[PDB]
Amino acid sequence: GDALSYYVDYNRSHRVVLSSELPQLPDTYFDGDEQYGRSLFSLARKIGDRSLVKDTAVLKHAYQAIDPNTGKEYLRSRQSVAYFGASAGHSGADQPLVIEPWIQGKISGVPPPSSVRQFGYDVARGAIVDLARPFPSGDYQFVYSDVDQVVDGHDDLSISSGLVESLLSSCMHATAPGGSFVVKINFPTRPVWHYIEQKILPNITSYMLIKPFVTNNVELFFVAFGVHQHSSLTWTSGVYFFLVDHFYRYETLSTISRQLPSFGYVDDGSSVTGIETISIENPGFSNMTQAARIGISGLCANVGNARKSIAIYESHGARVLTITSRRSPASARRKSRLRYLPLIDPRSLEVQARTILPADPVLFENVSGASPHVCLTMMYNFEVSSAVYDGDVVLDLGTGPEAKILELIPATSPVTCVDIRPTAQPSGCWNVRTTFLELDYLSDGWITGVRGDIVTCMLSLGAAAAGKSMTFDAAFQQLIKVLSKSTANVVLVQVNCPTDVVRSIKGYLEIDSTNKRYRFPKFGRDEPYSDMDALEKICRTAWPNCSITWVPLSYDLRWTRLALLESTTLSSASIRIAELMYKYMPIMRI
Amino acid sequence: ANVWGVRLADSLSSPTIETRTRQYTLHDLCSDLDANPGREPWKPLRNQRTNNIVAVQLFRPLQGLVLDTQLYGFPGAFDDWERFMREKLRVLKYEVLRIYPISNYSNEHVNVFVANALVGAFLSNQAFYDLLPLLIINDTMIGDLLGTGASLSQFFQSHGDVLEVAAGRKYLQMENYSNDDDDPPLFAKDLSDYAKAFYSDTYEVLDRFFWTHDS
Amino acid sequence: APILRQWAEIIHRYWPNPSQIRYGAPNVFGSANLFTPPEVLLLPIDHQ
Repeated sequence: GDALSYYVDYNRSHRVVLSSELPQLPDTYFDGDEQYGRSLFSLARKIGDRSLVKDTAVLKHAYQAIDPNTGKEYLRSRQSVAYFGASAGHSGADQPLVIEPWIQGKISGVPPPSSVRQFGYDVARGAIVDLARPFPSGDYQFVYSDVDQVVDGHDDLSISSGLVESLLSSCMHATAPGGSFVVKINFPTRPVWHYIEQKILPNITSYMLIKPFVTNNVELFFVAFGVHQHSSLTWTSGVYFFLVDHFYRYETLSTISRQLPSFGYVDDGSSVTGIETISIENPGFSNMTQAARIGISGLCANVGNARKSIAIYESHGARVLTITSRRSPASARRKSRLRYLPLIDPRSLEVQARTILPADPVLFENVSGASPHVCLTMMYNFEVSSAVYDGDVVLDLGTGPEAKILELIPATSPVTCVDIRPTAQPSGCWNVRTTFLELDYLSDGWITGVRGDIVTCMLSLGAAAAGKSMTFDAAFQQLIKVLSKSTANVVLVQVNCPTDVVRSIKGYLEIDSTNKRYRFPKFGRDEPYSDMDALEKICRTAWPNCSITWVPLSYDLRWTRLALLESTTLSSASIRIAELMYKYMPIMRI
Repeated sequence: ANVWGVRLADSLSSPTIETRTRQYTLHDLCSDLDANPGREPWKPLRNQRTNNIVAVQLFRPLQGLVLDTQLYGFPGAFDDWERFMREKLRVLKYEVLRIYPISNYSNEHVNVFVANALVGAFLSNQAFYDLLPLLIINDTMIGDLLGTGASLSQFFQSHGDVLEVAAGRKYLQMENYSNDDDDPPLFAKDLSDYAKAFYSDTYEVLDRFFWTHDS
Repeated sequence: APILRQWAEIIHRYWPNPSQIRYGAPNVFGSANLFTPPEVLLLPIDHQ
């Protein structure tokens, strides 16, 4: 799918930031193993040419530029144009892809160009040259740097930073007075920002930086406005925070890439997360096969509740049934948490009387991805695991029959699963005692009998209100009565709290101002919501020392990394919708 | 379920209904000799994958055919085989009508064994005019056959009621058959000669006949 | 190997078929048969 690009521009309101304030790029970026990992992500990342789409987006934003003193847009259409190092490529395009649509007027938001200047050895249309050294060229109002970049070394990157200073000087000489130019920040260095600050901040009236990110890297794009026009342009606190955000995000993406499996490698089963499939031929289930039973039990232990597809095909004179699934690290944790090796009943298998054709293995089971509801459940699960801590008794509200949280929870600390609907899992194999209560998740009086250390109410609070037909405030008061039964020092409850002003997301959920509730058409359900102030006051009354913290799921892709651990592709729009719902449905940490 | 290398379902279907037996009549003989185009008995058999006829499905009669197929010399073309067979049937039909007037016995009983042997003779173009009186079933096909002593021992041999020979082929292999996996197996039904078995009226007397008979 | 293949096919489809004959008088001469059923005499070919 599409990549995420981060664009920032000079803001006078923003407090000025110093070159010193900006963080240095990590040395690991030039590590060879790190480069191989980034290459692996590039292989695992499926998208259209990053460069062409990036040029179109940057051009549209450039066309959005307005000069404030003028009261008119900074960009004037048909101004002299410069494209640095246009590249034909070995592809045989013969020019930058972005250029063709712009020439054909196929790019929305692009005013017709009076002229287009082409440069670059690879591009046949562009002047065939290398921008490594100074050369004679025309003066153009607009400059776009697309030159292929070759650097002697990362240590030479300091020399490379000086060459980039030379590149900027060349851009200035090429540009007309009052002109503008664009240079991609292929390498970001603190010295580089310092140099631009020392000699170039005055030269250009305005500036903007956009990082189009399709894959994890620190490359940036620098935009220069009012070139040849004196300016006081300087770094700003907001811009610096954006840079810090970029570095943190890159670090997280790199760490995920470091855990990435080999692309289309031969699977020997070594991977903790890897396909699990075995073939059974002419199996006899009339009595206890045992050997077949043992193999099935082992496969189940490997799957750890993973979905497994079975095909029975006849070859070499005999029908053969193959079960196919994928092992996982979390499933492996569940397997390690089994105290003993369990056995299974094959009556359903004996019941099976059908033939399935053979299939060829592929690492990815399917390309569907995760539903926004599924994604939010993952965000909540990741948050709970982060909330998982040493030596803690646990209580879970609205627990499902699957109870995946138990697999997530380490064996040493005890946990409690509670819901109206009975669970479907078996607890005999667990290495440590696990507690599941067959009582309504909203049922009462069991708490008075139960001793309390820590309690969780995830993805069940709205359902509880719907079941008891209570208002969110009323449900919360009944919950406070349960809390009176409850003794947990630390309590987290998923809550429908509209911390943000109510805003509906089209296609997913409908929120009612008249009745404080969230109705989700995507899941086709309606659950009420309540005012935060009243709940906070009630909580302080319940415990004078009680401290409740709003939980920030957003700003973190680690729950998305958990999906990657599940080999699940992630989509930004659904994640954003889930984040908006979380702003109106935060988890209360108390 | 599994016995030996074979696994079978414990649930089974056992039917309680069987079709009632029907006796053969002279009109039935005439209709079969007529071999109506609307329901010609012969059925072409096609290799399943090809769907191309490689064999012939065989019904009743022609169950008296035991000679080498090389002697028979069947036409390769299925349609040509049908045309030649139809001409032979028409001529044989005039001959049968001449031998016995239809008015005298429209549905009279005839010896099925005799009918099959006559089919074999006509196919090998041998004279069954001598056996034509024998063709009509008088009372017992077994009794009538026990009375008859004419013809070669090879053409047909009955020790009293007991008679051991091969019945007509269930399937006829055609020229196209290649013994392909897609080709259906005829289980030796196509074989002109597969085995000789002794037919007799009573099992106990048959066993007494077989007291020292090779087993 | 056309000739050899044809020869093999002929042998399979044309090898001669043997038969047997009943012989001997049990009431007076009894049975001289040793490894075969009484009165049975093997014949290299089927008899018509």
